[PDB]
Amino acid sequence: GKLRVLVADDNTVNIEVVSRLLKLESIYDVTIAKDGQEAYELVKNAMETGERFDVIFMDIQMPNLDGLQSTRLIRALGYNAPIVALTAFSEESNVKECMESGMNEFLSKPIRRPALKQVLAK
Amino acid sequence: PDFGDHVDTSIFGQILEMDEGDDHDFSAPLVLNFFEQAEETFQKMETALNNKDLPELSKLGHFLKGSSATLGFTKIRDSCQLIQQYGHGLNVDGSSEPDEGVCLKKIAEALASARVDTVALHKMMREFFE
Ligand code: BEF
Ligand SMILES: [Mg+2]
Repeated sequence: GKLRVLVADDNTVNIEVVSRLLKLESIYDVTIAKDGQEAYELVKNAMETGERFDVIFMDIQMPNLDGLQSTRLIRALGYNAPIVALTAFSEESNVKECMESGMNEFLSKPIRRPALKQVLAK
Repeated sequence: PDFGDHVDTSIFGQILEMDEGDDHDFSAPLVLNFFEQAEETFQKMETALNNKDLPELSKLGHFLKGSSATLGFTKIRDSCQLIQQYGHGLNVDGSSEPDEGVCLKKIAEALASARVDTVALHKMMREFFE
């Protein structure tokens, strides 16, 4: 009934926009990661405490550990739920390395309610 | 207000639709945060130019591209796209620039555009939001 969502981005502007769009979609249990190392730690903790994140939103470029590497580590942990890339496309096949890293779906900034909803439906 | 070529109204309008009211409850803090972020980012870019760290500059360019893109600040976004590419040692046409100096220089030129367009947009916004 209630979704538990993780949003990982280093940019607070994008965080607040995504958080609003999620709140509009009646999703309140939203945890924030500022980089990919935090994201890994939060998923690890979530599996350790038995609280599964139902979806993760993962920015590609972040300090300490980027989104591609964080995702690979997350899959390595055995987290098997969807991961959605938050991207600022400078290329088209950037998705291939993303999918190779373990990401499932793709949102390009600017992120809006129509596209987020389509992702959540599936 | 009249923003000009500084704002894509369609994209920025979608941000205003995320307000619960006409009081700009969401929009005004968000755009205020962006300007704090923009100034800090510009300062980190200057350090990186000083340290001549093209990779760091590429990440900083991309960082601010996403926030400027979400708010519809096209001029800042495009300058940020240029800083991202030149930081990868890439020209506009996609060729590699072996000359680090040229990359450094052109990043500075794009950063100058961004600082000017940021000041211009800061006024337009400070008015409109009041
Ligand atoms: F920093 Be992310 F790839 F927008
Ligand atoms: Mg980022």
